[PDB]
Amino acid sequence: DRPQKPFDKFFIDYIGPLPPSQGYLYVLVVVDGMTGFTWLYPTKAPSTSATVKSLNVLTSIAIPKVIHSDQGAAFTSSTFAEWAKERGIHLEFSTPYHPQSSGKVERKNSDIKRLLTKLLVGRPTKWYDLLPVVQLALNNTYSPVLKYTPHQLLFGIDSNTPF
Amino acid sequence: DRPQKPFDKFFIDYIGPLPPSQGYLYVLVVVDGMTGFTWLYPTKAPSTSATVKSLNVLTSIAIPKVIHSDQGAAFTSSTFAEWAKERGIHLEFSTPYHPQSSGKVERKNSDIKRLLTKLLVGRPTKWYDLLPVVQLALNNTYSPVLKYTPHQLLFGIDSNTPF
Amino acid sequence: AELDQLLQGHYIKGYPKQYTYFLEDGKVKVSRPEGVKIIPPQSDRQKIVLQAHNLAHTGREATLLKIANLYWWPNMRKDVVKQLGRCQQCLITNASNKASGPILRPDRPQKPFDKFFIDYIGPLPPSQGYLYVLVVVDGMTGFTWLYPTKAPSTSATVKSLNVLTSIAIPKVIHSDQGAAFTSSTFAEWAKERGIHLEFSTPYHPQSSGKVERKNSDIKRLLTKLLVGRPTKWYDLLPVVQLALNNTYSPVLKYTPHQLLFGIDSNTPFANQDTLDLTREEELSLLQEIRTSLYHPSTPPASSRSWSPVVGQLVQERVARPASLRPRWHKPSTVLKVLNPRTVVILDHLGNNRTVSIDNLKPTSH
Amino acid sequence: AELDQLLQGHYIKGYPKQYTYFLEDGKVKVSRPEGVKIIPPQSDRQKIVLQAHNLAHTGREATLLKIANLYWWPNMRKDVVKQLGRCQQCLITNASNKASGPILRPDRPQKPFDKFFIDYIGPLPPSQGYLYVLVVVDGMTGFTWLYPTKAPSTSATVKSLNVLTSIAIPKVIHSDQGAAFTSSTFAEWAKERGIHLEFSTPYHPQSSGKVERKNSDIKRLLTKLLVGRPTKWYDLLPVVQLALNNTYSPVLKYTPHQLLFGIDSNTPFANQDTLDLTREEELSLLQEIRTSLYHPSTPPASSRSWSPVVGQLVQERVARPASLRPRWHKPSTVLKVLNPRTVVILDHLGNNRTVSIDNLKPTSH
DNA sequence: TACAAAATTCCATGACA
DNA sequence: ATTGTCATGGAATTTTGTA
DNA sequence: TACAAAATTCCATGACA
DNA sequence: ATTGTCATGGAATTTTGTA
Ligand SMILES: [Zn+2]
Ligand SMILES: [Zn+2]
Repeated sequence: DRPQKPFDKFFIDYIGPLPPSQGYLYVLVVVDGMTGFTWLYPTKAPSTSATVKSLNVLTSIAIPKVIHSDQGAAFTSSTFAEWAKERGIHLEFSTPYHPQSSGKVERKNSDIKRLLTKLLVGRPTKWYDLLPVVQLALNNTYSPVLKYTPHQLLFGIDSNTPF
Repeated sequence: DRPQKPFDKFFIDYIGPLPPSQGYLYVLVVVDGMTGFTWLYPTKAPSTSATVKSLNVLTSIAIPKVIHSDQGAAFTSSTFAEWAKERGIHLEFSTPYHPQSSGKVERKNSDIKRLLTKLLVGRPTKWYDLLPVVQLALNNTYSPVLKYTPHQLLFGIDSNTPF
Repeated sequence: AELDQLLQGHYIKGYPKQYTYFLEDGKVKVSRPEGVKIIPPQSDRQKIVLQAHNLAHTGREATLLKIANLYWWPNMRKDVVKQLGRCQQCLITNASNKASGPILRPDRPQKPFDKFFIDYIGPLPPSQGYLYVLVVVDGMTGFTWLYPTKAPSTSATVKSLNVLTSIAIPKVIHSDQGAAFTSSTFAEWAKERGIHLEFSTPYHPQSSGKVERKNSDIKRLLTKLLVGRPTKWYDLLPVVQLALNNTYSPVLKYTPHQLLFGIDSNTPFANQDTLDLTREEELSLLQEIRTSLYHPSTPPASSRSWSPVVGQLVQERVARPASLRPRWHKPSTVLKVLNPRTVVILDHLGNNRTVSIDNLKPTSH
Repeated sequence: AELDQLLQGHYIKGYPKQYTYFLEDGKVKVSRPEGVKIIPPQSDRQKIVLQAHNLAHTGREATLLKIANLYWWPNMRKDVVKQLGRCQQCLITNASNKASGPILRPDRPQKPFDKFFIDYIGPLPPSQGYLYVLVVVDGMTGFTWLYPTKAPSTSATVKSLNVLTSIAIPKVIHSDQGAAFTSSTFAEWAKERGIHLEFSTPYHPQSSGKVERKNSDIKRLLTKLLVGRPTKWYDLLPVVQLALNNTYSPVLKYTPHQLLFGIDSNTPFANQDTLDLTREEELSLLQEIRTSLYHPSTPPASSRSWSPVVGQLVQERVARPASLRPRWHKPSTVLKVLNPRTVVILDHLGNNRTVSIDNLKPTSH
């Protein structure tokens, strides 16, 4: 009803498996519905557990009202269901096979995979150390609509590392 | 020239040898010329050394202008002579054989030996522990002249242990 | 139940009319200047305050600001304060924001030997096998005896004071409640000689202030002599003792020695003013000096001080507080007020403790 | 030589006539109200003052009272003060009696991420193998990140801040000169990312005051949650972090989170005042909030404060002073006054040190 | 009945636990 | 059941030598 | 245009090193 | 080269509901 805001919705997805870096295989991807801000967490499995351990990190900063995801076994589990009921997060699922996000999220989530591939090649074994440099680049990347970096929309100032 | 005062003169003498108490054999005796106050220190020998070690204890409280003694080997030594020149104490010696004190000191120094004997007998091995009780009794003992205890003349108040 | 009448526009004590009270989602709501707030029912309100508080156990104002986001009701703070008073955890953990009233300046003892103050310094660097110094100050004169010891033990305290009381016997010996003096062996040694033992409230060195202050000077002088040299303090004690007993207090304009004896011994720069008086004239000039001495008065109370009332709720500081555990004990009642700075409390739970207010805080709320 | 003329009754500048100056024992003497005092010759006077002083290294007044027993001469104190100024020992041992001037309240950083303050808490009781907490506070917002570590090591600081700077990169990180941050490995990590390192003057935690103050609250809350329970703090850090970042400062009337993000997340009692504004209206209402924040000013100077002049003689407090050794270093010159509370000194001897005046005293005399 | 400087007193500051 | 203390050295105040 | 009480602000106090 | 901070809960002050 009212205008879209940060923390209204968090779109989550798993990327992988990738060539093992530092004993990790997967990247959990969390994009903010409204701003396009992106968190990335390396996991060892697309398991409920790995998701919860990861999302405990994120929810020490901020808790979303809604998490949107596909019907992946990890997110459909009742452990994950209970986790989110505790923190008072509403869970929301896309249809099987027809996985829909925001127009802006689809755009963003595509950017990530391509950016990951470009920088995987050449150093496929060493992608772990790069996740911060990646995360930083995405969030300070100019959006064709609004011409605001996700950073700017989240914090309401300019960053000290532009691109 | 001017009226007699505390710390003007210290009369010193050795009593002994006595039956060994706590490995001690001698009592060094220091009486104040003016007040009759008495210090007693147990020594192991009537040596210069034992005297100096003992008198270092006394001179942390007060230093006399003059020390009077007989021509005992301990006090005629040049070590003792140097000790007293340092602290700026004048040494004064009685004639050999004709040992003179103050009228009051002779009186007092006699009291000590008799008091020591009365309390030696019965517990001749245990006189060390008693030296304080002795010292206390002497100094709070009424003088026929002045009717002031040595304590009173030294401190200018009454003691908390009268006799 | 009581919020029925309100929606209809009937007045209720505490609910300001002029604001319209309406209904949505089966919750009672109100339009207020600040915004539109939910008014919870009576029974729900304690539950709410508690939840808000428990987020990070915040005080009055912090806890309210949370609540006031969603809710409104009459006299909100009153309810908040009620909880903060019953929070076991905040009570025993939060610090005080009220300082104790102004200190007392107990009258200087009248005569020398009326009162001795005693304490151990150390441990120090081992000198000649000795580690501690027993320090004994005469209350009246500030005269001081020093005895090197190997332990702050009753045993050694007794050895040392036996030599001391060969000079004279005090009426009262005042010490801290350190093991060396609170032993039953010491009490007896003391009883035998007719000496009354007297102890500072626990963990309050200010009460032993006369010794403690003298501890400072002993150390400061030792320090000055030991510059350059290795720390051979054993041989120095006597010199220090003597040096200190013969130093002027610029306020008194007298040395401890002078106050004790009434004439200077044969020390350097010995005062000769009373050289013509008989000992007797001198000894009464002394009594005159001793009663005329400067005596300090108590300072003004700070803006936000407190003082102990009988029956007040009160909390004692945890003595040796373990890492991450509360800095205060549970609440205690004041039983008697021995003086404006000393108190008897019914404790944990419950014995009588005598404590300084410096180790106390008023339970708030 | 100069005291010849005097006995004859001829005037000398500084020797008040009306008192008769006579001779005894081949010393010049004078009858004064106080009594009859020996007047030593010029050359002997330094020797005298020194002897009097050295008895127990006493100050002006104490040292004079000794001397004035036996002697008199013109402007006695002037001579005493001259010695006390040249006493190596008193200088480096005596405490100060002048307090440092009023503290500065440095302007709050303008934007979030302008400045980070960082510090380690601990050691704590071992929880899950961890002993220390790295604490990171954003200067502007007071937002705080917590990271459990096994050591206050550069190694672990880097690991932890790599996760942190995935969110954003600060301009400036301010820390104390603890080994973990003064390492060359840290300087490089920082250089790579274009972060300026900035250090507090040595042994002055007040400069890291923002973190240090936050250290307090972290500990106080952990404490409250851990009452009754054993000290399992590892699992609690997140909750604490979150709880604290979302707590109101009654002075600001905002939570760190709010200042950082400009809206509340989905936490309990989340504020809804800006629910109708577009993100854009909101984001500028935020910029308005951030510049309007309460900023404290410096307090009045105490009666007896001092402030550093260029070329002043000045002494730095001995950092970890050994038992019985001087609490102060030898004298140092002030080189530049970086601000009324910070100073560059030419030291021991001699490098440039940048120090807080709280670790300074004015060499007296 | 008065002045400049010395001599004395005042007293905040800090350290002992 | 008990209780703060006092050296120190600039500054403030009072006394002093001389008129 | 004025009141009593509530709501808000003030701010000394203490603890982080 | 750099620099104190701020929760807390009585008290003091200002605002509020009603007249
Ligand atoms: Zn609480
Ligand atoms: Zn000196």
